[PDB]
Amino acid sequence: MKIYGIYMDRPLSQEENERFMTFISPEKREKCRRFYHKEDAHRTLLGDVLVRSVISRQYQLDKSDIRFSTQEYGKPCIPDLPDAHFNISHSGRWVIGAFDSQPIGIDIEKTKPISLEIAKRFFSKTEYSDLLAKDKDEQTDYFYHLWSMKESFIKQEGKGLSLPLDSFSVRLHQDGQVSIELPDSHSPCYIKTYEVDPGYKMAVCAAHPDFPEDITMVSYEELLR
Amino acid sequence: YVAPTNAVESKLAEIWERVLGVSGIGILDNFFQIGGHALKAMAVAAQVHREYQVELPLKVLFAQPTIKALAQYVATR
Ligand SMILES: CC(C)(COP(=O)(O)OP(=O)(O)OC[C@H]1O[C@@H](n2cnc3c(N)ncnc32)[C@H](O)[C@@H]1OP(=O)(O)O)[C@@H](O)C(=O)NCCC(=O)NCCS
Ligand SMILES: [Mg+2]
Ligand SMILES: [Mg+2]
Repeated sequence: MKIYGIYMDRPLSQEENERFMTFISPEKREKCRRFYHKEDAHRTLLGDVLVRSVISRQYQLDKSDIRFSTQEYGKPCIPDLPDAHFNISHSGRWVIGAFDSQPIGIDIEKTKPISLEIAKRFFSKTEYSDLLAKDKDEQTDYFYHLWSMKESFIKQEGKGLSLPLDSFSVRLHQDGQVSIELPDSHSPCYIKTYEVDPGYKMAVCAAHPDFPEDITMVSYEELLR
Repeated sequence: YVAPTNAVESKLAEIWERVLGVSGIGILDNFFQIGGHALKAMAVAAQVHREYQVELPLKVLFAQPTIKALAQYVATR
């Protein structure tokens, strides 16, 4: 398993943007052009190039050789390279990617105060109860943990939000480990939270427990190679 | 850009504008191209239930992420 991160301390220049556009498919280019907000374009762009860069290095291909598809729920894959399982998430200044020889999910979300209404309506009763147990001091932060942990799972599985959020329960324990309640039956999965930035909650979901201790940062320059 | 043509489209536009912090959304605008993402899709679905007592499955919003489609779904229910 490898986890790479890109921190957007500044916006992409026009040069960088145009150079990054060089690596991607015509379809992906038109998609980036259809974004109303530039930063959404940049996040999607960077994520695409991150996968191209990591997998091209690993298989000794050129970046632009990689051909993406998606399965029925929109999960991206590389049909030519089915052993190269990956997943991307982006929010705010972060673009992050996970890579493994088995299916993998990752999520990061910028925290913003928010009501518990989304948790009440969508999360499992157990999670809602856990959430209500936190002091007001901590409920936003715990909501974003739950959100990113659950999303790491549904992204690993590949169905995303077609999988009801109340069909499984996650818990972040005081020692820092995550537990998941699944009908197993279900194959093993493991969730790790990462603290990469105090304004953000991030988690990764993988088929095995061999996670890296920290993530590897990647610069724009490395990606422009 | 396509302006809303009925009360359900306009209301959904108001809901989307408020969730996304963007003004003047057309009814063919793709939710995910104009700032939408999963967390905000949940907020959209919560406010549709509050407004219309209609359960908006998330997979429906992702499958057809325009106000026109969503209005259709919401109206017929
Ligand atoms: C997957 C998921 C929850 C992402 O939500 P998000 O927080 O808005 O987006 P994130 O920043 O965390 O991740 C974005 C990336 O997730 C990846 N992704 C997209 N769909 C995915 C899926 N079903 N499973 C795993 N990963 C997915 C893509 O790499 C995407 O990057 P891009 O949009 O720049 O190309 C969300 O897109 C989802 O639920 N998708 C499924 C919708 C669905 O059910 N469709 C079926 C209709 S019948
Ligand atoms: Mg995102
Ligand atoms: Mg996400």
